[PDB]
Amino acid sequence: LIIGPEEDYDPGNESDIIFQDLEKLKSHPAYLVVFLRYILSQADPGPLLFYLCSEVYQQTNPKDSRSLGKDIWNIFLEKNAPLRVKIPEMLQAEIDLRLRNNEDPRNVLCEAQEAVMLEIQEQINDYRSKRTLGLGSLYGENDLLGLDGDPLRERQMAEKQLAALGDILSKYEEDRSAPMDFAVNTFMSHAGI
Amino acid sequence: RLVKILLLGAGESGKSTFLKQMRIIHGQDFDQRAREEFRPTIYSNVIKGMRVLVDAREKLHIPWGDNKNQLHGDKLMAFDTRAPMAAQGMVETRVFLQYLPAIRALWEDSGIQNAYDRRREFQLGESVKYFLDNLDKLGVPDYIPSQQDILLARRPTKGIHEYDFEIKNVPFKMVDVGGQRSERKRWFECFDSVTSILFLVSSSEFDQVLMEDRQTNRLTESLNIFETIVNNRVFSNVSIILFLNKTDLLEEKVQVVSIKDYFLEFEGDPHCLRDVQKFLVECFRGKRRDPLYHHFTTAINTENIRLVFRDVKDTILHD
Ligand SMILES: Nc1nc2c(ncn2[C@@H]2O[C@H](COP(=O)(O)OP(=O)(O)O)[C@@H](O)[C@H]2O)c(=O)[nH]1
Ligand code: ALF
Ligand SMILES: [Mg+2]
Repeated sequence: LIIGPEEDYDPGNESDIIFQDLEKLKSHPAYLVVFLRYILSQADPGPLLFYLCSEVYQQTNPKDSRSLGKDIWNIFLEKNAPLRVKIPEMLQAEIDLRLRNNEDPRNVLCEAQEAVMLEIQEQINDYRSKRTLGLGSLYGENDLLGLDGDPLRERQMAEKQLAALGDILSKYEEDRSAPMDFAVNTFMSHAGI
Repeated sequence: RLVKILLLGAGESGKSTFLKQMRIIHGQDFDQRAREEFRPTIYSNVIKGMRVLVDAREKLHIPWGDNKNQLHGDKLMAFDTRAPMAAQGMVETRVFLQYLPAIRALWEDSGIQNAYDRRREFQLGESVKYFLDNLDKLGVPDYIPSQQDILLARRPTKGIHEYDFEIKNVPFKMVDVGGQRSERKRWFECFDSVTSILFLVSSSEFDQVLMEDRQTNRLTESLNIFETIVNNRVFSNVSIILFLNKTDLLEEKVQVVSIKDYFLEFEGDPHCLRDVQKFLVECFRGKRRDPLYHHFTTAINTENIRLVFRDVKDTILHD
């Protein structure tokens, strides 16, 4: 072993499990907002925002989502897309066709979401290390300190947290912050926030 | 209107030492009474420091330079570092004098010295050596720590601390914080109205591991912390200045340890200070993803900090 010259050091829970999995991170809006603050501040927002919007489209009726499918396309997949995400060329093309015939894109779209998962997981992993460095509070983790596992309890905190994202969303250009805001709220609202 | 400066960096990078320099160079300095308050800390640094050494000699199975020093080793290990005063890093003068003979004997022992040279295998600040090589002046009954002694004294920082001062009518507010992982949660409470960040890095920690988890290389930790700070869009408006501190220790170290043994990328003369410094600068510059100012410092040297801070001030005021 070997003793230390400073024995009064205290390292200072299971929020760890929630941050490592996207499925449950999506079910815990308060935690999702923390991660979004991370992404928006340190990384490429496209992948996650695209994934989240594509999620909403999946859980919506084929007759009530054409406009959302157009927004998703123009914001993330289109050539001049402000938040362009990179997905396999075959995938890009097939989603392009389906929409140009008003078919059911959800299937290839789901494949596009899966392809973006790789980068998202890397970002999820990058954030876990920020947590290990003890820099969690840098992205709002302090707003989680005092959260019992209650669905309604958390949704309230999702607001206020989300109501304060404009702070980061401002450091962006109007042409990038606008679509981001669209995407962010598109998923949050579908999460009852 | 106020120039607010935040001091960040992993544990033991030299933040508080920089803080003290600001007080010596631009503030009221440290009068004798103020310096006397460091005596307890200094005596504690030495007793606890020597205790780590004998514990290290033993566990690393390093031979005694002389077996008779075993009894002195026993006296020191029996010192309760968990008692009240010792717990808060303090030791009375009368108690310090009781351990002096034994400490002086142990410091002369080659096993103890060998253990010191292998300090990267455990946790120990290099200033304990400075005080052990000055046992003579610490032992006199009327001892008053010098300004230099004060800068070398080790006082772990917990929480946030502010120090205001002025330089030619410009008001300065410098914020100091702890750097261990557990203390970084308090870094977010000060980022408000911050004009500039001074990021300190111990340029000689490349062969050491963290106190937090005796496994992660220290320079790696510094690099990662820096990477999250410099790439955070929230800080695009803030002036980040990098301080590769402990230049004096790096200079000595490159003569006996090679950075190549810890960081493959290094291709140059590992015995060359200039090449190691260039390599380190490269490592930090390379972390920015998108004007990165840097200085090689020795926080314990007042003249060095005086000229370095002049450059910092000019940079910040013009940005
Ligand atoms: N030789 C040397 N010692 C230093 C330097 N900077 C700080 N120290 C010593 O390093 C130890 C830790 O520094 P401190 O300023 O307390 O670290 P902090 O934890 O970042 O606040 C102290 O004993 C300081 O005297 C330097 O540039 N050279
Ligand atoms: F090691 Al510290 F403040 F970071 F005492
Ligand atoms: Mg400190």
